[PDB]
Amino acid sequence: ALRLTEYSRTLSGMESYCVRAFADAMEVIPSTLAENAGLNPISTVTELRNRHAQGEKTAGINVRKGGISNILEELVVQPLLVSVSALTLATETVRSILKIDDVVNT
Amino acid sequence: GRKVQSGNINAAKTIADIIRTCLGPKSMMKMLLDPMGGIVMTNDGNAILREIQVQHPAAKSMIEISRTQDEEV
Amino acid sequence: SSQGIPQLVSNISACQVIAEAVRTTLGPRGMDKLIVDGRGKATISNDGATILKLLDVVHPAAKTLVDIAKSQDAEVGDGTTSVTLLAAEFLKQVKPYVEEGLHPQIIIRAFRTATQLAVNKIKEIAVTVKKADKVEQRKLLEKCAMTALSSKLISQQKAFFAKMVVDAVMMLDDLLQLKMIGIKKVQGGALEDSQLVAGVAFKKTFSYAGFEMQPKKYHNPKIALLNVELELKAEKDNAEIRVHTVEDYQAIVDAEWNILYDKLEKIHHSGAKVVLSKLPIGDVATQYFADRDMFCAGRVPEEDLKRTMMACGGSIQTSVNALSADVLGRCQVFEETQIGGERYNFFTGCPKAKTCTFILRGGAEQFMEETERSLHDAIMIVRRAIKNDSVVAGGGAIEMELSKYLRDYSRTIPGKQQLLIGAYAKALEIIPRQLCDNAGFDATNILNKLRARHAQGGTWYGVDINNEDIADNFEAFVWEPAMVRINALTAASEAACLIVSVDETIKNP
Amino acid sequence: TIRSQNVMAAASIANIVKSSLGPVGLDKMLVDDIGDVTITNDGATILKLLEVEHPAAKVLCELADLQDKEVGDGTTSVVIIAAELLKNADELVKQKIHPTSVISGYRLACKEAVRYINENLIVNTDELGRDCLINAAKTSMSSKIIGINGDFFANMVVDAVLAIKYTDIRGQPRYPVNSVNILKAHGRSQMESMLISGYALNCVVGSQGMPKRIVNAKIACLDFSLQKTKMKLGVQVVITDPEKLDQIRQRESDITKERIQKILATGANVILTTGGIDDMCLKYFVEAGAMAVRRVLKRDLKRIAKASGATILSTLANLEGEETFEAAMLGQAEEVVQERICDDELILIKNTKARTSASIILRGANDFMCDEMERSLHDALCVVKRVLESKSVVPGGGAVEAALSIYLENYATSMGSREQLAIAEFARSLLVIPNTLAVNAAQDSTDLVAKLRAFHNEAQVNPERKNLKWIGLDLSNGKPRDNKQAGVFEPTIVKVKSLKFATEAAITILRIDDLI
Amino acid sequence: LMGLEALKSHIMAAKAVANTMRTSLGPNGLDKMMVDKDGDVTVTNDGATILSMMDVDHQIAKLMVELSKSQDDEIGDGTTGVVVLAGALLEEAEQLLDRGIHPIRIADGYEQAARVAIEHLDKISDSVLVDIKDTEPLIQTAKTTLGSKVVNSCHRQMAEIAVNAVLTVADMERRDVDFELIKVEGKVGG
Amino acid sequence: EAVYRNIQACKELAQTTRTAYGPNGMNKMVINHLEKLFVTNDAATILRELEVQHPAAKMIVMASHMQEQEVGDGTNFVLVFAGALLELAEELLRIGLSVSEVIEGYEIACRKAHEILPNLVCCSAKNLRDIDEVSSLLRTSIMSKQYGNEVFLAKLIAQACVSIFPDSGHFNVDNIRVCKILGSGISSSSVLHGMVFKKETEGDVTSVKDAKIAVYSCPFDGMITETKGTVLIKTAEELMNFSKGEENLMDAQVKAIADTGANVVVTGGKVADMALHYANKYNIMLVRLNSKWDLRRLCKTVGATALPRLTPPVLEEMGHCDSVYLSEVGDTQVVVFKHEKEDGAISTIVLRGSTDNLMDDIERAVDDGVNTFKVLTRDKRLVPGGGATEIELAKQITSYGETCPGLEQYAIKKFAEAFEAIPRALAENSGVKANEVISKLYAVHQEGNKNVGLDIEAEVPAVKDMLEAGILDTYLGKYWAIKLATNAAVTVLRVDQIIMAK
Ligand SMILES: Nc1ncnc2c1ncn2[C@@H]1O[C@H](COP(=O)(O)OP(=O)(O)O)[C@@H](O)[C@H]1O
Repeated sequence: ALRLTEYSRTLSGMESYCVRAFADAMEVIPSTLAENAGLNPISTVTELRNRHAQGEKTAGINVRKGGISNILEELVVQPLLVSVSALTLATETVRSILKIDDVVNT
Repeated sequence: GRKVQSGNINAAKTIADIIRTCLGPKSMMKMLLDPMGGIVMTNDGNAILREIQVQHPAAKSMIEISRTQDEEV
Repeated sequence: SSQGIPQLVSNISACQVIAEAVRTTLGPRGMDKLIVDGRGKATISNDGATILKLLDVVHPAAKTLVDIAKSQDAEVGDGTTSVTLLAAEFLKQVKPYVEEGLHPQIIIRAFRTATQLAVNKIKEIAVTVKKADKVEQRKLLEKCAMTALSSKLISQQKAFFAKMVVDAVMMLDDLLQLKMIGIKKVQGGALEDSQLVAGVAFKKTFSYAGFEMQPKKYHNPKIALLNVELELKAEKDNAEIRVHTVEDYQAIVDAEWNILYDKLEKIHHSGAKVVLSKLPIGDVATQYFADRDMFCAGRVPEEDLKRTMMACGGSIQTSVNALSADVLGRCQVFEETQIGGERYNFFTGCPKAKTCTFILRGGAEQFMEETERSLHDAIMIVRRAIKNDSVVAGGGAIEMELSKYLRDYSRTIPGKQQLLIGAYAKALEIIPRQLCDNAGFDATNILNKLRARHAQGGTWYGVDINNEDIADNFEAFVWEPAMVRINALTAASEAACLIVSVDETIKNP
Repeated sequence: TIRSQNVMAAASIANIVKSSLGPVGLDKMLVDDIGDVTITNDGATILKLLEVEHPAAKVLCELADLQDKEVGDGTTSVVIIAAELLKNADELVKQKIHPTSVISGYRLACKEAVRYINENLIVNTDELGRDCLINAAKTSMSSKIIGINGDFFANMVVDAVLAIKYTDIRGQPRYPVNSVNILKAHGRSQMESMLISGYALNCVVGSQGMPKRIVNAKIACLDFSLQKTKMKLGVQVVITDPEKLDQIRQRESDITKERIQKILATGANVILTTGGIDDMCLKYFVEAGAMAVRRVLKRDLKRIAKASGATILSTLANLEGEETFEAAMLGQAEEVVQERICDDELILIKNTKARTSASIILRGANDFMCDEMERSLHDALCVVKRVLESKSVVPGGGAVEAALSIYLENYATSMGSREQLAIAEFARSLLVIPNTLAVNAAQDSTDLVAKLRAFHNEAQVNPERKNLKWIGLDLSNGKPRDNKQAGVFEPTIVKVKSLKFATEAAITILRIDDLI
Repeated sequence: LMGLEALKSHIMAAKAVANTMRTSLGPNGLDKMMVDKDGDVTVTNDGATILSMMDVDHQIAKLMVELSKSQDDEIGDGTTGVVVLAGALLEEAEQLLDRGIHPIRIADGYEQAARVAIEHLDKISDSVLVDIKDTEPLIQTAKTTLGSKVVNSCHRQMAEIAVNAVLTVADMERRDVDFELIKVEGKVGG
Repeated sequence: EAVYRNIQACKELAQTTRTAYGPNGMNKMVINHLEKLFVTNDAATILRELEVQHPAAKMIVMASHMQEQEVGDGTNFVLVFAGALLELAEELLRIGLSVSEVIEGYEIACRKAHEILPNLVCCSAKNLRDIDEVSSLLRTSIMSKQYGNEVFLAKLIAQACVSIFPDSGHFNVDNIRVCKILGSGISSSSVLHGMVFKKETEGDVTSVKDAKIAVYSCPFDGMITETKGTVLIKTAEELMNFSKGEENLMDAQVKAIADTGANVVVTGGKVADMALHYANKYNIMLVRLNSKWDLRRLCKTVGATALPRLTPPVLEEMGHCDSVYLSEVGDTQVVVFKHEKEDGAISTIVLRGSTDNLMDDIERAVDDGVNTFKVLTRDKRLVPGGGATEIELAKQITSYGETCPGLEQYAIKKFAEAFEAIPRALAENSGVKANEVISKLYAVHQEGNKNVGLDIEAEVPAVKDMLEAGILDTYLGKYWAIKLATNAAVTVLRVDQIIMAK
């Protein structure tokens, strides 16, 4: 969300504003992971954004606790393919959904 | 003093008020109005209890414990 | 909702309704209120007492609540909203208990006992941090004030307001004073130029002449005050009888202005130099003063008028004549100077010493329209630091100390009163809770931090108003005086017990 | 109203089961169907029978039943504690506390509470009960005191349970309550009662032509019954023989001379035999000395088999006596006395081997009060047995739920995270057990819970008063009592699991968000 | 009535002001027509004139129009810009409150945003050459700024007269002047 | 039917009045036709505002007023006890007993109570001197209305009454007036001989000897009957001329009309401050900001009478006094008129407090205390209160009911239970459940202690002896309270229908 907001800032056309909206949309999942932890979502998501805007490019919410502790060790890790597949499939689905004007019956 | 004990007491009072007049040598007659159209006469309380309708569960339990009483003696 | 429990529930609900209109106002950086009622006119204020005065409390419980709350007068600190909210939250925390059939008098006893123990605890733990002999107390008064306004940008001007507030400490040395706290709004220029002047200062001057033609270094001017207009005679007066005396059309007002000239000669040989009035004065009169070694300072609001009359020890006149007496005082020096974009007036010293003021530049509205409330409160802070012996950590720190002490002492009491004392101690938590909520960052987390930081270690921890997390409010000099907080807590307890102890409200039509 | 719809259903179930939590609780009329009126005051039965209609109540009752199937009977404690936890958790959520923070709070609170109970609130049976079981039985008697009696019955039951101590594997010597040979007796001075080591039978009186009037070395058991008649197994009449139809019994009687020789070789001089054996058949063994005792019944048979190891079917399989008798069904003991006591010639098998059972003669004037004291003493035996189960016990009467409330309240402020407010709210929630036990008494809950909690705080803050750890409400009264020097006890395992399952229920039903 | 929903109602009133000031800012802004109870009709692009008699519909709009009116001498052109910018601030503030942020925290976030805005804005552009003496680039400024909106055609004279009038009075008060000494006398007929 | 309706109305009246009974009574909001709002726990005021439109309620309320005007304490006892009578009579009528039987039984039970209660008394008031002892005697009455701060008011009332109670065995009800000047601290109150006023126009007291008083609500003339002189406010210079004129007339007053009894003029209307200065020069004082009742009190206590409009003073309305002097009690100027029994028989106290509501609370406390002193002076025997006397009467009446065969016994037993209702009223107000405390009180009281009652201080329902505890009522107070309470109950029960007439 941070880097892609920067990219949308560098981008032109309505596509730039839409890519910024892409980043603002994607920041829901860390927010809702916080909202399923004890931490309030807004402070957690802004703290994570500040951390990633100050180096420390891997920080998030773990399972062993609720606070922001993902520097090392207790950090939860996944192969990127799951995340990039989530992005690709969700983007194709939203492409299809907005690609629709009407649903017709045969 | 919750409402359930009040309902228990009210059902007991209704059934006892029905039965009271059946006590003593000078006991009253009672009217049994079977919705088929006939009438059953009775002098004593056991006969009216054996067929009185008690839709309230408190009065129904009162009838069951009356059955428990009358089966013994 | 007739007698006993239902009526008490209705009364405490009305107390909650009137509290929610003031609970948001609590705090130094309080989220303020807008009141439309009274003539259909808007007003904005961040004071609980103000919003309670302008709002009308129709309901009896709210009526007596606000009466007893404002009876503490909250002149020193923002105590009206604190008392109101403590009372209301006592009622809130005892609502389920009185609802479940708890007799409303043992609860009165519980409140009285808990309040007595809380007062004893505060007086036992309040620190008498005021050494009388050492004069350099300024080096902590300045810190206390600058931390009371630590939220705004303070690069170096913090020292200027610090010197202002401490020299105003020795300037309001004698007694509790009310004019002293107002600061004159100035527009334009940088914020560097901020200096003390004694007496009073006056608002925007009109385009009247004599700005410097009559030198503005009036030495020992006798002061004049006015309540009757001197006006132009542009309106026509009819005199049509014959055309032989065309000058008679104006002789009727020539007589009136000759009478006024006699009055002005009376003022002139009475020694009065500068004339103050509530109402605009005609231009011709302004030039009469300019020629005749005297000056016009009219159309000024009455607050400056009472300020100046108690500066001079005199009284109002309600007349233009009969001014040849000691009805007014004698200031040492009058000066009028072009400061920034507007010409202002000064009376340094005056005859008595309970009158002074300060000049505030900065060329903006934000920080100084804030000032009219914030530095109001901040020099009030320093006045509590000077004139109240003992202080206790504010910002709910003492509220958490009570929420721990009274709660454990409750769990010590054997009788059924102990649960009610525990509810009392829980109700004390609203002040840090609401103060934190009005600061925006979530109240629950800060309250948990305060809970865990008490019961072990230092007690002075409370909410750090400037930051999000917790801090020693005592160390940051964010104090509340011991005696004033005793009075506020006792008033809140009395309000709570007086609300709880009343049955049906009866009225005869 | 997506989570409160679950919390309120659980709270309604708690309100229904609440009025019957303690031994003094009220009766519940439960009718799962029309006309099937049931009146029970034990909340476990109504929970098994109450037809919940809401899935939250479904799952909470399912966890309660799982707890019942696992250990003990604390189902009521589970339900009320869990639902009060739910009500207070929903109050926390209304205060904008996030649900999973409350989840972590209750989880850590349960863990720390279990640790506290295990480390400084359990009292061990190997330390307890040398005299305190007497007063515990007294407290059990307090439910059905029928006069000045009760103190002598307490000594009676304590001496019995010491004597009937069932030495067994795992070092957990508790006895089965039904094993004891309790006996009602009329025409007796009811305020005495004698205890005699060894089990007792429905002894024959008024027909003992058999000379059982003299002490015996060993007893032999027999669940067969030789008979002239087809009332029991082994006797048949289908045989086509005018002689064999009759002398099958005579041949069996002559063969049983071998069996009585076997019992004599094992050590027995009297053999007991179930109902249906002929008295003239008893004469055959009376003449040979190894006399036979009639009228022992199925309960007598099971008591004999389980106590003395007298497994009649261990080697004897057919009704014929030609099979091998040995010690496998002998009434192993030291001696057997048949003294005439209180006009009754009871047969007492002293020092029964492999289980040292005892006999209780419940002296009483009338049938009804004899049955009543039998019920009350059975309850006392069960409560002391339940104390002895876990080998470690905690003070009943809500002392634990109160003491633990103060420790959880103190330990909430020990930690700074958002979970600590849930810790505190759980601490105050757990007092619902003392609150309910007080409501079930005529004394108001507020005052008695206040006194209880103040006593427990005194135990927590004034370390000299460590004996104050275990004052709780009297179950059958409305005052706080020292629940070790006197009073009730409940096993630590059952109540610690009660708290654990209550917390797990309060998590499983609170993590719910919506039904879709 | 109370709390965040009442603040949302205030936000709706602010949007009512902002959406009607939205079409008016800039030289190509859509003018409003001002009608009094006397029935006089006049068209105008000036946001200040539009707000001069814009009557209240819900009170906070009256408060904010009074606030905007109070700076007419210094704010200059763009007072409708002020109103639309504040309306956008409140419109996105509604989204922030939907996200659950307490109002005072978005308020002080906006004040620090204004602080960094001021810091960057001081560094955003260069300075024009001297004012009092040369005045020719100032003539160019006055042309390209003022005569573009609504006047029949931009020409040098009104700007030159205005700048001459100010420079006769600009330098005494340490490069400052007060409009109490300068006024307009409108008199149709030429 | 109408009997049950009247009983229900009186039941709800007694219920809404009961919450204020006892020392720890529950306050209530009062909104009279002046729309002022204040909290009080006094039966007299709460009923005086409460419009009891139901005629039976009005009957009981006016019976309470008659009791109050005859005797001080017990005005709420009458309400609660009549309510108990009516609830138990409703119970008896629901059983089916007729109104005549219950009213006759209540009458005979009241007669038995009046006969046996003089045997119930345990102590009698000693000599009314020794301020400590009379304070201990007022203890119960003073605590009854205000609680938490009680000993100070008892001492205050005791000192005030004894300093004026003459050697003769008589004392007057309209003796103690109250002055309610605001200020911090109740404890700063004090007593002064004679009457005092809160605050008026300034003056230098010259009437400190042979004080006489004039009282005008009319133009400030005060001419003697032998001359004509007046002030007419129409122009300034002649207004000063008149001011001089009536100041000389005041001098003529203090010279000659002093023989009739006028030195200092009481002004109802405000006068110019310069005229106040002239009064200062010529040695005449005056008083201002007094309500019409204040003028009535000052004139009656000197024998004067307020003049509604201009009339030359005559001996018919002259006032006599010994001294008019001044004191700054509570750091505020208050005038005082001192007497030497020429008229005298008056003493006045100053009330101190931060709120007019607390001021009125102190006022009712003072009124009940002085009325208790009234009824103690003429009946020096007085009864142990705090539930003890009501329950001793209840036990005696129960014994009498068991002693009376046949009918009339229902009314006797229910009259005893009406006695029983009083410590129930104490229990509900004191936060203890009524049934447990009343049963424990019977347990400790049927044993013959005879002086046990509801202990308020205990948080748990319990009892203590009120004799040594200092809780004890007046004999005549309870006697007349019960007498008119039973009279009200028997009269209201004797109304089987509510009927309107034109
Ligand atoms: N200290 C006390 N303890 C218990 N009861 C008291 C006490 N003082 C007064 N009372 C009760 O209150 C009665 C008088 O007070 P009350 O009836 O409430 O008001 P009033 O005297 O105006 O009628 C007494 O008759 C007595 O029964």
